[PDB]
Amino acid sequence: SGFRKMAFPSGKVEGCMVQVTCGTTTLNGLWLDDVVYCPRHVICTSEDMLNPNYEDLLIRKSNHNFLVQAGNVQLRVIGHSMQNCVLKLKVDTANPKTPKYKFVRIQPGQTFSVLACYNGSPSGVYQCAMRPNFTIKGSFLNGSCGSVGFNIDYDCVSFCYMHHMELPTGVHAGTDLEGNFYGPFVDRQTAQAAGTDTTITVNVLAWLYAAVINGDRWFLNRFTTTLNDFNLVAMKYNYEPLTQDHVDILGPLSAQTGIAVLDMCASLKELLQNGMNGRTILGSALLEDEFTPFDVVRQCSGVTF
Ligand SMILES: O=C1C[C@@H](C(=O)Nc2ccc(I)cc2)c2ccccc2N1
Repeated sequence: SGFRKMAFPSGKVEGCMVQVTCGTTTLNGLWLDDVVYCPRHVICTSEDMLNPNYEDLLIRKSNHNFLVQAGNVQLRVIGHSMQNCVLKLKVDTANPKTPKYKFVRIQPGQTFSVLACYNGSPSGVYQCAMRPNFTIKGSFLNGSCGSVGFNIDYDCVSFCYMHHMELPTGVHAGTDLEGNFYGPFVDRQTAQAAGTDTTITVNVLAWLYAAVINGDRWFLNRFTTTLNDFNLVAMKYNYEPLTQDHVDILGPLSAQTGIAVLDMCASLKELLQNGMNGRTILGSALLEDEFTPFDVVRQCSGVTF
């Protein structure tokens, strides 16, 4: 039994993090095959970060102005392009540790493991979620730029996130590996406000389902509710509106626990209206929304990659 916030084994991604240096700036890069991906803000000075013209800055930069180092090995850059907000550096050697990879753009509410790095070496790995405002609440210090988020499909590492900037609010924003920012965020040191962050209701229901599987059953009520009426309560407490698609995704969990979705949604309504009265669910005095329904069935059924 037991239920903890798990992250995918970072081994396959460790053999792909390299160090990227342009002038004075040094951040982490992703070396897949013969290409190195890194945030394009590596090409700016400290003054340019206010209003940077990246296309003009890249024009002045040649191949010999970029330094790629995988551990203690300098890779010779042969071509530099700029796909959206990602700098693509064509190196000479194909990474012999490139796994079966795939570039995906995750939807809000999905979770992914982050391998935080500095100067090309991994420091730690944690599991975070894509907030509905297209931000993430992670731990990144200076030099963490270029740290990648990923999911592992048994053998295929699905790269989905690359850290770019910490918003002044303390949250973090990034792009997919194609360069497109997750959200309305541009790469410049300017007052950028995120949207209103809701609570992933479907993920909370999966977390409540995980609690029933792992012992905790105090929140289970004798009541039930309908979909629209529960959404009227979810709107009050800034919770994501629930759809029939979410009910069917929670289908596998509902069958294993013998508790219908609308009956679990009723137990959630009481927790939103009456609080928790100082109790705890799976060691948490607050409702958790960083576990997708697929993350629960991974830990509650047992699969390996
Ligand atoms: O998450 C982080 C990562 C790191 C950072 O990304 N800097 C940054 C770089 C380019 C732009 I354009 C905008 C921002 C950082 C440096 C110093 C203090 C806190 C943080 N927090």
